[PDB]
Amino acid sequence: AGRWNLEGCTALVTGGSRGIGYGIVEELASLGASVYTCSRNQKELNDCLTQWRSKGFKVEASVCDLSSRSERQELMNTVANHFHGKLNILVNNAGIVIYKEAKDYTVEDYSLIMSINFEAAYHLSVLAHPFLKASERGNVVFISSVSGALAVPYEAVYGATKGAMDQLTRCLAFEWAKDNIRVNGVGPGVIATQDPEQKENLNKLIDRCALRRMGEPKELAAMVAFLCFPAASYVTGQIIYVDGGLMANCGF
Repeated sequence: AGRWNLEGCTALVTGGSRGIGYGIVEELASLGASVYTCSRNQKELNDCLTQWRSKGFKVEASVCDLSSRSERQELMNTVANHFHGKLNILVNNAGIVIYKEAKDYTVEDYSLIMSINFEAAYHLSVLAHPFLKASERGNVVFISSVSGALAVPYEAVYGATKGAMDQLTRCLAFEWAKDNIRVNGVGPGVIATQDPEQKENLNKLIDRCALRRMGEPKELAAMVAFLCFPAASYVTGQIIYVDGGLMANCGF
């Protein structure tokens, strides 16, 4: 790739059929990357491919259920073949939230959120490893959240999964250094992708931003792409927040 671009870089973005992931797929594609992404919705992915290839983006996508170990293993094989065994980038963007107090979560709830938020990311990171190391210039960008480090309503368990992800990110930056793989995390705040109380809770977050507004999917994606540029060669083991200043606030 060029210093400030991703020309010739193959990337896998998990969960790129909409919102943030969608923004990340367009962002990396528009910088010359051939992106492979997936989701559960058969119909939504094909509408994405419609628009992506319409803007000229070099993409590819299949349906996936990242809650399944076999589905994840199958995915890597499928993508590892699509790129011929060389993967430059891996964006662990997939995740879900179950709005319930920590004391209301059921076993089915916990197991499901843990599976998609952390285990699925961890697992696809290990599977991707041989190909990232074989790419000569590998990069893993975990999509975390401000919720992974600071308390947000009905996100006690969603935060736990992100806190484990952040720590795994730091550790992999060290463990996979010898394979020329840089591992970083990007924690979004409120990104513009109902219930009276959730409306206010969403309002409290925008209100606590310096910019006093939600971000756009391309604003978070700009940071992911960058971390993949050859220019960011010395950046690794970091959790960088794209949040309009939310993380740094207290009394504003």
